Amino acid sequence: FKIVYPNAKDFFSFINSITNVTDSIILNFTEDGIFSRHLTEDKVLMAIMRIPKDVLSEYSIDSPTSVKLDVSSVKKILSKASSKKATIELTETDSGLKIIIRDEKSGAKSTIYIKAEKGQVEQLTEPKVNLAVNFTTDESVLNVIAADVTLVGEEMRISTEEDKIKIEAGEEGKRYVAFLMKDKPLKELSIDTSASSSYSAEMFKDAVKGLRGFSAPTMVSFGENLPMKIDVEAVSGGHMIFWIAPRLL
Amino acid sequence: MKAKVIDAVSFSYILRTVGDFLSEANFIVTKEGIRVSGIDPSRVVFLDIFLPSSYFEGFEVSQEKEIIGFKLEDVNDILKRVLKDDTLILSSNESKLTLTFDGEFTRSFELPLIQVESTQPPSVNLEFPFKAQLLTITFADIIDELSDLGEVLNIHSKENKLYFEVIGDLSTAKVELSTDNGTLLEASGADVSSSYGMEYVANTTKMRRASDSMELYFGSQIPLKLRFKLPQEGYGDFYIAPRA
Amino acid sequence: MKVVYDDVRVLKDIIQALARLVDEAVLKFKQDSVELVALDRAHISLISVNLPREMFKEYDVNDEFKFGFNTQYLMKILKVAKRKEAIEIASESPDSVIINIIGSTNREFNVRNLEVSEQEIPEINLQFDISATISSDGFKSAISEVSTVTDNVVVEGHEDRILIKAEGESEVEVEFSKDTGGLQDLEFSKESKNSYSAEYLDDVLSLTKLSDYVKISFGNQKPLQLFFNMEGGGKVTYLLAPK
Repeated sequence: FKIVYPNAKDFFSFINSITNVTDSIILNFTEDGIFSRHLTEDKVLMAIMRIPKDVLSEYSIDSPTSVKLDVSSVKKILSKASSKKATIELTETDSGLKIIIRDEKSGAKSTIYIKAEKGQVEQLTEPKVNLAVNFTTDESVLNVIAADVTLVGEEMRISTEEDKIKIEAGEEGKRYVAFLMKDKPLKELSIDTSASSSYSAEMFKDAVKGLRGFSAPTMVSFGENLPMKIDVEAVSGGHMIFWIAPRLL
Repeated sequence: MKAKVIDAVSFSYILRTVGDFLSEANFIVTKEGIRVSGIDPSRVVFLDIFLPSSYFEGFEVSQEKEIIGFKLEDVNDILKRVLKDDTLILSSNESKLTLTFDGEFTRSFELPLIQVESTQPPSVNLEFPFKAQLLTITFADIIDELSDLGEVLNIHSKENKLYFEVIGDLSTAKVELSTDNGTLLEASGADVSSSYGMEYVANTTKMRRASDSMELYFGSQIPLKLRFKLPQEGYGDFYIAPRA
Repeated sequence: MKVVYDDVRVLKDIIQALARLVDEAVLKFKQDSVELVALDRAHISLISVNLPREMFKEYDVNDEFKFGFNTQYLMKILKVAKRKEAIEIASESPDSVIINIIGSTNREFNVRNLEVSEQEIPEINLQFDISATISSDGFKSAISEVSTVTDNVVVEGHEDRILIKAEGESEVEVEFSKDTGGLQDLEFSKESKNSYSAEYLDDVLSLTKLSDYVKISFGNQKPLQLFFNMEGGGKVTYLLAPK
């Protein structure tokens, strides 16, 4: 196989999100394109990245495969690569993976090598669930919320009011209330059925922290005691999608 | 009470400068504005901030005199949540100080009041034999630049010039501030010399982003008054005691 | 004697690295250039500074002045100018040096000059098996990248490509080539694959802000030499022994 993605910083962002608390990442190459999936220890936050084949500059595959790779070190070296308009490449190897970043300004062709576990392709399990609330907002908005929800409390309750979204944390003394509506600051809102759900603030923080690097609009979506879907289309094409499991009782 | 700051960021900095000295204080909310006063644990710094009615766009009092107790860590923790553009609509009952950010969107932070020791504000004036009016930024600049050179800010005046010195073991750091320098807008006073704990004066720089102009009051073996001219007749006073 | 340097940041970049190499260095104010040749505390590296009189606003230096200083201290007093303010270094008596950082406020430091142990510097190599000119940004990235996985920066050189790489568990390889436009000027006499202390390079990284390009030159069993050729005529050199 051979993978060329237009913007290394965007691709690095992808790696950063799915390898948040972990350093093991299972990259899967399918007929559809690249995808990688990572659940948390407590199985509440699921990080998924889809990169469709048409978005990529080059995409070759001998056969749909998965690679388990320790990216702990690759993380560090990929960042100090000043990826302005730099292009990342991933190739198949005897040893495992091969990652080459081609810098435009500096001329630096930095190539990485990591031990990969060439296993069978994983299944892209997109939770079958009708989320009545689908709002699309800036990622900065999400980060502002994440950062000041985690300041006041441990849990974040997103609810709906009359054409408004009510994010509220804080349980007794230290309460926090936010109101997100269309055009302040929501780029688009869609309330089908009046819905309300509670999420782990730490896990929302972590999801939204992964949204840094993608300036493109972010769709958030949820429903009455249903998961939250936070997905961003990558600047240079691709998908960064987070699922946060809800809290019932 | 119900008070609205249009420059949430500047206000954010007033209360962060207080948090450098005081752990806990009281918003003393009266008809004529919100007064915050207190003395630091080392009993070297007396700070006195006054934010008048006119400093807040839409200032309403719920009673004749409201005393709002608050931990300065907790209040600055939520004030660290300011965004460049939003406004702070800080209102309160007798249970919770509710601070509301409003710009990109609406964000309210509920913060329960606490019984705070009532420090008696400086209803006493001191006479300083030297005064220097100096732009808040130009002070903020040297003090920041000097605060890494020694613990003892040795400030003295000679013929309406103001000298900041950092007299250390190895060497000395001398800064000539004059009216003819273009660094002091005005300065007149006796030729006095006194030293002050740098740490304390250092902390006072944050006011840079809250005030524009400034006044500097000092004298031989009396406190260094730092008057940070806030908008709408505002002031951030910081009396810092001298060294024996 | 009195010199006024219009751009304090250059000098700041130099001393920042210098202070990470050695505790005390000497600034030789000669009549037509300012010098500073300093071996590090462990003698595994050398930093060679040369700032010709051409770079200074004022240059009143008649006899050689030996400005000895605590590297750590000077670096603290240089950090008073974050903007493009001007440094002024003067001395009348050979035991006191007066440093002014001129700007909106005039900071004057009067330092008790230090008589410092001038160290016999060993004979430094002229010829390097690969003398390659690559961007200083590129070099910085290349070190900073490789340094995060090893303290052994294996530098490799060929007739077209310059490899700055890591050879620990995780293998990194930064490539500056003839065709890629990253390796600008290349002088070649022999292939060389040597490794240098990453933490020592990390000291000197601040030097990569002195010139757009760094003339990185090295060889097998030969020291790495970073040559920062500035404009005005300023020559900053870093000589690093192998591990």
